[PDB]
Amino acid sequence: AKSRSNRAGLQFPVGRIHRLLRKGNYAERVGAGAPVYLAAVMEYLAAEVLELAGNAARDNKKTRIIPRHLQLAIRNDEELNKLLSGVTIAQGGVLPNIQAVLLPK
Amino acid sequence: KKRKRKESYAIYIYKVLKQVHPDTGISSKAMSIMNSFVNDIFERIAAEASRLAHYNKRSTITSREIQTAVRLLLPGELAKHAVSEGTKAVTKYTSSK
Amino acid sequence: GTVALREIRRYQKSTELLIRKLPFQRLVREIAQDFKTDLRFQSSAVMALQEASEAYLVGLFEDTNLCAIHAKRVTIMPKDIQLARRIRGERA
Amino acid sequence: TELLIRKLPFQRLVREIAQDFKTDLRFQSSAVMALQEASEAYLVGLFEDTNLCAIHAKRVTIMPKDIQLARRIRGERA
Amino acid sequence: RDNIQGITKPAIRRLARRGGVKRISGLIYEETRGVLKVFLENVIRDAVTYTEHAKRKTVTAMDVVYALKRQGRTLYGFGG
Amino acid sequence: RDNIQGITKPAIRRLARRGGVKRISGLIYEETRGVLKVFLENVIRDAVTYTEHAKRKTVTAMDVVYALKRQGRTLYGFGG
DNA sequence: CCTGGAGACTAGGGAGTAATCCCCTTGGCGGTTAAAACGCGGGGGACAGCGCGTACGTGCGTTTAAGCGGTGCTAGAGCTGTCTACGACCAATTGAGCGGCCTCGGCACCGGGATTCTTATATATATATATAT
DNA sequence: ATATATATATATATAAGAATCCCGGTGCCGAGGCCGCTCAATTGGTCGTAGACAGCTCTAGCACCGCTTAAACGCACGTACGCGCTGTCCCCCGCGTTTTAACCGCCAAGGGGATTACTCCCTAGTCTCCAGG
Repeated sequence: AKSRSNRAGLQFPVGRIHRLLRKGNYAERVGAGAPVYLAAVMEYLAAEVLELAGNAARDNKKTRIIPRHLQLAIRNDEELNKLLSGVTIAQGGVLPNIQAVLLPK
Repeated sequence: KKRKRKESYAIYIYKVLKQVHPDTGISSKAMSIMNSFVNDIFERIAAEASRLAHYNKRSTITSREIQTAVRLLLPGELAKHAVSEGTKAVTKYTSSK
Repeated sequence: GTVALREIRRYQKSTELLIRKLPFQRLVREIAQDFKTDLRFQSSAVMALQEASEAYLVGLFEDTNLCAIHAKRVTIMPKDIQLARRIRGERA
Repeated sequence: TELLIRKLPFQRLVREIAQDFKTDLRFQSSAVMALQEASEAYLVGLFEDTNLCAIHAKRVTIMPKDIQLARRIRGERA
Repeated sequence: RDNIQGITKPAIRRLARRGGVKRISGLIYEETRGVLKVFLENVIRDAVTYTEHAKRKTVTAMDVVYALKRQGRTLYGFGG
Repeated sequence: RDNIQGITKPAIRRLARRGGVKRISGLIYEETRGVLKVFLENVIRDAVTYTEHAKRKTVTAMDVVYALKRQGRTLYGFGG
C-alpha cells in the first residue's frame, strides 16, 4: 500500500538501503529503524553537500553543478574537509591560496 | 535490448537538489562522483555498525549501532544534527505503524 | 619573477590534466607489461590513474613548498620532498 | 621500557578529561596504562619528526614551527 | 582539578631524550601539552562512546584498544 | 619503449605551479619521476592483482578503485 | 498358492562444449598543430662566514608527591534463568525506476572595449662636494 | 664656518606595453521530460532464536594514610647555538626558435560479458522375475 520511503517521508530508498544491508554480510538480522536512520542521515548530509555546492555554483554564476564547485565546497567547510580528509575529488584541485613569503613586496 | 538494470541514487538526490536549489541543475559525472561518495560513506558506517555489533557480541544490528557509528565517525555538529534528526526519523517511522 | 608569478595564480583555478594523456598511457602500458603482458585497458582507468597521480603530486609539491618555506627558502630542493615523504610515511 | 610519565598525575589528567564527557566513570589500571603507552609512543614519533624538521631547518634546538610543519605534513590538524 | 602540569618539565625532557632531541626550547612543552590534550580529548571521548554502547560506566582497556584501532593506531599489548 | 621521459618538465613545472612553488630547481624532475614511478608501480600492481582474481586480461576502472582504496587513496571519480 | 524386494529399461533434469550477439578496444594509417627542447642573457636567491646576543645544560640546595602497602567499603560486570517479540522466510501482487528517444537552453567559444598591472623612466627633491674670506 | 653653485641619487607619478574580464552573438550537446516495462518493493502468516529483565555474586575499583626517596623546581654561569649580514656566483627564470609528438579520425579484427544449439551424465519412475511367509 505504502512504500517505506513514502511512509517515513524520506527521499531516500529505505527498501534499497535495507536490501544492501541484508546482503552486506553485517548481521543475520537487520532492524527496521536502522535503515530509516541511515536514509535520514545520508539525506541530510547530501542536502548539506548540495547546498554548499549550489552556493559555490552561485558564486561562479552557474546553474549547473561541476566538481570544481564540490571541490570548493568540501574543502572550504571545516567539518567536510575533516571528515573527507583523504578524499580526492576528480576534476578538481586545491583551494587557491598564495603563501606570504612568496608574495610580491 | 537493454544491457542491465543498473540501480543508482540519481533521482533521490536529484529530488534533494530540487528541494534545496530548485533552479540549479547538475552534470551527470559530478552526480556519479557524489554517488561514489554516498556509497563510500555507506560502506564506511555500515562496517562501523557491524564492528560495533561484533564488539557487543551481537548478531543483530539495531539503530543504536548506527547511532554509535554517527557519533563516532562524524565530527562536530554533523554528528549531533544527524543524531537529532535520526531519533525523530524513528518516531515518524513508529507513529502510523 | 613576476612572469613566473603569473602562472602561479593561473593553474590554481584550472582543473585540467597537465600531463598529456598519451605519454601517460604509454607509461602505464610499459609498467603493466612488466607485471603481466597482453593487458587490455579501459580509458577511464587511465584517466583515474592520471588524476590521482596529479592530485598526489600537487599535494606532495605543496608539502615540498611548506618544507622550503620552513627552511627559509623560495627555491625547492629534493630534501624537502624527502622530508615530506618521511613525515608522510611514504618513505620505505 | 620504563615510563617517564608518573602514573598518578597521568591518571588524574585522564580522569579530569573523562569527567568533561561523562561524570562518575570508573577506570581500569590497564586502560590508563594503555593510554600512557599509546600517548608516549605517539609523542616519541612526534619528537622524532620535530628533530627531523629542526635538522632540515639546520638547527639542533627544536622550535614550535618544527611541530607545526610535522603535524601539517602528518595531517593531524583539521 | 587541572592536571596538565602533572606532565612535568624533566618528564618531557626525558621523553625528548627518548625522542632523540639534543636541545629542547622552553616553549616546546606548552605545544606538547596541547597536542597531548588534543589526542586525549579524542581517544578518551571515543572510549566513552565505546563504553556507553556497551552499557557500562566502567571504562575498560579493551575500549581503549577499540578507540586506538578506530583511529588507525594499531597496538600489541594489553586488552588484545 | 621507455616512457618515463614522457613526463616533460614543463608539465612538472605546471604541477608545481598548481602545487604552489615559486622556484623549481633543475634536479626536482628526477626525484619527481622516481616518486611517480613508485606510485605507478604500487597502484598498477594492486590493480593487476585485483584483475587477476577476476580472471580477465581486461583492466577495468573498478580494479583501480579497489587498488586506490586498498592503499587509502579515496578517489570519487572514474569506476564508481 | 499368492504379494513384495530387486535388476533392467527409460523419461526427465541439468551442466559442460562450443558457437554466437555485438561491443569495446585497438593497432595502424594519415593530416594537423601547438607544446616542448634548446639556447642566450641576466638576476637574484642559496650559501659561506663572521660576529653577537643568549638560553638551556648542568649542579647543588630545597621541596614534594609517586608509589608501595595495608585495610576497608562497595558499584556494577558478568553469569543464570525466563519470557518474549520481531525479523527471516515463503508466496502472491504491484507499481517505481531504468532505458531509450526527443528537445531545448546553459554554457563553451570568439572578440573587441573596458580594466588593471607593471615597470622602466621622467621629474621633483634631499644631499654630498668644491671654493673662498 | 657659512654662502653660493653644481651634480648624484632617490621616491612617486606615469604612460605605454601586456595580460584579463565581459558583455554581445552563436551553437551544440548534455541535462531533462515522456513511454515500456521489469524487477524489487510490499503484504501476510509462522516460527525461532536474539535479546531484555530479575536476581546473585564477586571482583575489581575507589579511598586514605605512614614513609620514603626518587623526582621536580630554581638559582648561576656559561658556551655553544640561533641569527643578521655581507659577497658570490651560479642556477634558474624570460623569451625567440624548431620539431616533434599529441590530437583527431577511421577500420578491420579480435577478445570477451553474456547468451545460446546441442549433448552426455545423473536421477527417479515403471516393468517383470523369483523367493518367501
